[PDB]
Amino acid sequence: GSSGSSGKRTQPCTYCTKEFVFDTIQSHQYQCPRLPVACPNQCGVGTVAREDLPGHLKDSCNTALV
Ligand SMILES: [Zn+2]
Ligand SMILES: [Zn+2]
Repeated sequence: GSSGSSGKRTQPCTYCTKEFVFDTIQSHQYQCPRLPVACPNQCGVGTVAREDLPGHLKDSCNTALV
């Protein structure tokens, strides 16, 4: 940057299997949906993709929700 050629390497996320900037990947890792996340209800499933928690919390999870 700043009218210069530094070179920002990219790190292939193992979750979204996509290519990102090593500078972003650091933070993205959090945004990445695929990334597994522990259930807040500690039902048992253990870990489940961030984009999988929503549906799971629907019925999958032990708790009840309508
Ligand atoms: Zn990712
Ligand atoms: Zn659960």
